[PDB]
Amino acid sequence: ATLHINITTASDEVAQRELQERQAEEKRKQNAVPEWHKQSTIGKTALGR
Amino acid sequence: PADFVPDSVSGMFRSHDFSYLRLRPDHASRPLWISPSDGRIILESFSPLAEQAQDFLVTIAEPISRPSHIHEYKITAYSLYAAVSVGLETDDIISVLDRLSKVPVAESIINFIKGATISYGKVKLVIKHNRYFVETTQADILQMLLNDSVIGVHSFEIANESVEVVKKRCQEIDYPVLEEYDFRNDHRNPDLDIDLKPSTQIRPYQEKSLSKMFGNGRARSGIIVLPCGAGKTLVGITAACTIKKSVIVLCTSSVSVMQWRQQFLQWCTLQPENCAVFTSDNKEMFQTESGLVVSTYSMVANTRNRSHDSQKVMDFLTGREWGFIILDEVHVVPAAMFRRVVSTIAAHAKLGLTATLVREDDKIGDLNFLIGPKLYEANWMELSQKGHIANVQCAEVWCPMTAEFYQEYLRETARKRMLLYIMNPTKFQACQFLIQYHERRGDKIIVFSDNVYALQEYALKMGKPFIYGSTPQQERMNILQNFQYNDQINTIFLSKVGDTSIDLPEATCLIQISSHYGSRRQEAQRLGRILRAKRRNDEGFNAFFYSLVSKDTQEMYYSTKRQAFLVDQGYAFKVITHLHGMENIPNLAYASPRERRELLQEVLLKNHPLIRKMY
Amino acid sequence: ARARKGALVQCDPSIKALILQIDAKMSDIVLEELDDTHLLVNPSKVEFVKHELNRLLSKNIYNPM
Ligand SMILES: Nc1ncnc2c1ncn2[C@@H]1O[C@H](COP(=O)(O)OP(=O)(O)O)[C@@H](O)[C@H]1O
Ligand code: BEF
Ligand SMILES: [Mg+2]
Repeated sequence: ATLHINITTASDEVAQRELQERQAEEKRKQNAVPEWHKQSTIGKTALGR
Repeated sequence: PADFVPDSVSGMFRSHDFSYLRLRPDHASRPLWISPSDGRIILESFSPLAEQAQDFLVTIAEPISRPSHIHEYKITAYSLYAAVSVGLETDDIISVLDRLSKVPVAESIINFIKGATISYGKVKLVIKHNRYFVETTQADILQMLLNDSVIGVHSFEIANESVEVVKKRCQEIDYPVLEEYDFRNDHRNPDLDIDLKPSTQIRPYQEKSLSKMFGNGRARSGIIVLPCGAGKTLVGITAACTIKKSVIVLCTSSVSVMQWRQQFLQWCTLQPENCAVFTSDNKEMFQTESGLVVSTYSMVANTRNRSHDSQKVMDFLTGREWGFIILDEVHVVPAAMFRRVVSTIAAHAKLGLTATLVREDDKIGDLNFLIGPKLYEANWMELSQKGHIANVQCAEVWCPMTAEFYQEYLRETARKRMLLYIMNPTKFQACQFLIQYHERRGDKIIVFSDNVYALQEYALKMGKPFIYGSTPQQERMNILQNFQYNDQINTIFLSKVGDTSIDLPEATCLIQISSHYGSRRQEAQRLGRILRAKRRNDEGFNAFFYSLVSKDTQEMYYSTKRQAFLVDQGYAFKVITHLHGMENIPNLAYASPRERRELLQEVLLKNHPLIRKMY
Repeated sequence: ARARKGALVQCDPSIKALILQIDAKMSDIVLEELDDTHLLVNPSKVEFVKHELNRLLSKNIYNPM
């Protein structure tokens, strides 16, 4: 097997934090309900081609 | 009701006003309201003693509707018949009812309870060496049963096929029968040593269901109702493991049997050697003294013709006296002939497992004398909020059928009318937009369609895999595995075959285009495919269930009638008159009139050994 | 320059198709077809077509008793 290490500096630490924040937003979006489920669509024109 | 002045608005009510009685001073604490006429019970979920009555009410009263705040139960003969079995007498019911009731119990209510609550617990049916004996612990019963016109410590033999007759007769006569098995003192039947492995984790509701059955200490035959995907299989597994005797399992499918066996071994410590599978592929039976047989009812209810390999198996099943029978999906045992396995197969205890205890006919009540009453039931919304099951954003899309198709809908006969509005172009375009939108969201989509022709047309048009009756077991299994772990294949096209009893831990989204008229169970069974999703605990996750129904058609009559059961459980359908962003989609099927006209006609048109060399 | 008293019925294709069958069974119902969303009907039959249509639509609506 191969072992890879990575030393994290101060700039890398803050850089890594933003990557998780973007991932968290994507993770939340993956679970967030669709737009049409968010609001009651009655007044809007009926669905069609 | 004495010297009570009716209100000015009392005329609007018809013999239902219950204001004649007075309220007790301790109303602030008592959570229960009781209807003296209809038997309905309204329970407060936000007041003291609510939890103590939530479980008790289910045992004595069938839950009608259990929304967030105010639960609605109802007392009936069947509901009382289930409660009277588990160590409950009339005095206990009345004493607890009065103690938890803001109002005194009316005489009329008492009279109804007295009649049916004293019947249980006087006649016992036992089985010995495949011979059925109607055993009674008192000699007085002989003067009653033997003198019955229908019929024909003292114990007498009775025909095995006649059990269904006497048991129904027992209901009409004062005393019904109870099927209790004293497996502790039963040494003649061989025992099997199987226990749950340490990795197993019994959920709180599973333990509660078992407690209601073993409360007195003697195993009781009955029915267990749990939400789809809640683990009804494990309920049967626990019963077999705790009894520790010969058991037989019936599963109404072939894919289910394969997955039932795989899960069976995973959760318990039973060795594979002692487990035998009885399906169309293999028919060998275990030669061990004690073992488990997992089959399907169709493989045991057949009478006229059977295979030579199956003929020995049928004798193998009939000859031996089994100890326990598990009727998976027990909503089909009261059907025409699957009940024969219950009679032909000898077992001292019978259990029923079904999420929906309802069917169009009145045969649902036959389960009471077939395997026993209902033991435990579990709420759906309660498990959803506890993380046990996923949340569903149920929706109903009203697609107005195009004018050209609608014209044929009016003139066409009823039989051909179904296919006409199921293949309307609007549904095709809506499905395409939803599929692309949901696929972009990384969601696994399942499209149900009872009509095989529509399934093939949709699948070939969209270039996606489809499964239905003609699909072989090998091919479908490969498709199911691919759809679960393969990222390329994110959606499939299932049919009525996969409506139930197929495990899809990865499925999250569900869509349906066709339906089997007004059945309220198929809607719940189909929804169950996405209720056992693996990622059902991540924050903000909500499953989706879309129902495409043509507006201004008979589908609304069936749609509003085929989703009534789920509404009772707690699911709420959301009407979607508009699907935003549909126009901006690049291409939609049958977007031009030319394609619509072509489809219209296509669907409309649907309705001497030496002479052997000569040939 | 010609005026013709009547009722201008505005509706959708689904209702339009239903009215045609009512007109087919009873000729006097529809006087003239203006457009896919506009029909001219006899004033006398307005009170009957609206009431008669209710029974026909009652079948498509599931009323639990
Ligand atoms: N106690 C449990 N622990 C883990 N998974 C469980 C448990 N109980 C049930 N499951 C899972 O629930 C899913 C559905 O089980 P199944 O018995 O087919 O449900 P039902 O028959 O009620 O539809 C399966 O994935 C099964 O492994
Ligand atoms: F209720 Be399950 F899907 F068998
Ligand atoms: Mg099941």
